Amino acid sequence: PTRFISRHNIEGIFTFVDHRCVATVGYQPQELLGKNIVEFCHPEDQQLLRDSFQQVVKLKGQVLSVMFRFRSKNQEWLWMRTSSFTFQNPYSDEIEYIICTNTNVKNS
Amino acid sequence: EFKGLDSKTFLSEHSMDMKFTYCDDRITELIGYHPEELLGRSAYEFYHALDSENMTKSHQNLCTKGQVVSGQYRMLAKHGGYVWLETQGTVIYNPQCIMCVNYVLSEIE
Ligand SMILES: CS(=O)(=O)c1sc(-c2cc(F)cc(F)c2)c2c1[C@H](O)C(F)(F)CC2
Repeated sequence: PTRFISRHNIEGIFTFVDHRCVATVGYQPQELLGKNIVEFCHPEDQQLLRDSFQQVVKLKGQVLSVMFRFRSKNQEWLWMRTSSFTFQNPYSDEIEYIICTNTNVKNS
Repeated sequence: EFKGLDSKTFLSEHSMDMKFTYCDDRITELIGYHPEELLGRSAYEFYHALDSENMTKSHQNLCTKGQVVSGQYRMLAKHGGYVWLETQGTVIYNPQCIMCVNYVLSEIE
């Protein structure tokens, strides 16, 4: 069950990546950090991924799953199931960021 | 000086039996542990005995509802003592694992 955790801002920029991403999508965390998740997305799935990130912030901590094609380091489209939820520390009024579990799954 | 809210937050991943499957490197500055020594160890092994029943009830709520807020509990720190924490738990399905957002309520310098 090859999966990695990532953290993103509201725009989709990777702000944290777990080192298990090298085995999942082939990139080191430093190659994903500061970049937008839509840049590694298949052009047919980019709008669905943008709309998903916009809606996960309105869903009050609930889980939103999205399937999309991610361009691996080895230049291949991998099917990914990303489960996302917003987190906002309740002791604060900081902007809510998104936490993800990204797994390579079968489209079958 | 004392740390901010973000610098006192760390993420963790767990299997349905509470064992650690991933831990943020941030836990080292806050509680002393290294993620590699926590892997395969149940989180229950670190709870303070007086928070035991409460954490059991919270884990049971997290399993039936899929998402929970733990409330205040203590976790045994590496070099002794206990830090107070508050976790937001979320189960990832399609049950696969539990994602935790852990915030250290204690004063950390
Ligand atoms: C959501 S909860 O029940 O409050 C909760 S707090 C927590 C936790 C996380 C840490 F990293 C350190 C620590 F001491 C406790 C866990 C849980 C879940 O029971 C679980 F995921 F199964 C196991 C881990």
